[PDB]
Amino acid sequence: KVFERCELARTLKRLGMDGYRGISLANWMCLAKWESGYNTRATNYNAGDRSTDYGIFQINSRYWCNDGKTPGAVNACHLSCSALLQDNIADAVACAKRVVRNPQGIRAWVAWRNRCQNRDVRQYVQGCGV
Ligand code: NA
Repeated sequence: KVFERCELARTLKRLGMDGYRGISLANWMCLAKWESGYNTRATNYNAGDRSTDYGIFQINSRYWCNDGKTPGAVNACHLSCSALLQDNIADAVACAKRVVRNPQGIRAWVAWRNRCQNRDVRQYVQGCGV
């Protein structure tokens, strides 16, 4: 499913993301936007380390979910990577929350640093009723 901007903003708000570990909803929106264009079925294979990024937040199989094909990988979110390809993003949100409960927080995603950090992210939630 490819979410419409405001549709997604309310979806994430209902899932408890607004301000989770100090991260505003607009930051999460900016993240999903740059990671997958709000597409829950987005995948990216990394030939170098044989891992794959899954879903709306492009969560990596080396550490966060199990796909059975990433050498020596772990499953910190205790989910099949398939759960990160569902139209319903509840599991993806639970996993993204797990990801930010680590040392770097939202900085865990390089894309956030490149296109969201120290930039205007309010635009992502404007007019969404959140
Ligand atoms: Na894994």
